[PDB]
Amino acid sequence: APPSIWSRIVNFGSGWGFWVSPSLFITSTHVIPQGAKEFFGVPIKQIQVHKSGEFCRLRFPKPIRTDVTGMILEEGAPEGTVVTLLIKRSTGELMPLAARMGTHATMKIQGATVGGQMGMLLLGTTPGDCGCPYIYKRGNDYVVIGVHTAAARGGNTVICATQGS
Ligand SMILES: CCOC(=O)CC[C@H](C[C@@H]1CCNC1=O)NC(=O)[C@@H](CC(=O)[C@@H](NC(=O)c1cc(C)on1)C(C)C)Cc1ccc(F)cc1
Repeated sequence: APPSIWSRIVNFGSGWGFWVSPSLFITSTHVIPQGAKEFFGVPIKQIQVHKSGEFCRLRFPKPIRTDVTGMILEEGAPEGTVVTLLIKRSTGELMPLAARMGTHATMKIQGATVGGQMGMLLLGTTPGDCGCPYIYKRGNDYVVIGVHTAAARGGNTVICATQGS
């Protein structure tokens, strides 16, 4: 993926988050810090936080990342679409993993219900990777489809948290 997209991925709590636009920031519910009084200098009360299972969306009252453009955000990718899971590691190493996305579904993961899309990695995902984006290109427009939330032990299945309607 291009550098402009990688720069949108920043460390966030126990995982990562993705600047969809200067004002919109998506991450995993499992990683958002629950005791924080602010994110990126903005008092938490001024941030509009939305939550759809494991998809956590933060709308900021003013542009924060003015250097980025507004990307397309969609609920998953068409079934069979090969996407790239942009994993950043704590070291700073970039570890783009290719995945073929599959069934959209409401899934039960460890008792909890998760809205998202199953994928298959095509050297895998690890505990610190949640919140990293699933990205693919459609023509000339890059598209983010969700954020990493889970991966099935004993197989290549990974779970991409998506946002509902
Ligand atoms: C906040 C502290 O924990 C973390 O590090 C959070 C991020 C890690 C990243 C995983 C960590 C490893 N490889 C990865 O990519 N995620 C999880 O652990 C998730 C659970 C799994 O990955 C499990 N997968 C499934 O249950 C699962 C079921 C199906 C189907 O697919 N995966 C186990 C492999 C750990 C946490 C979770 C629990 C309930 C939910 F509603 C939704 C999510």
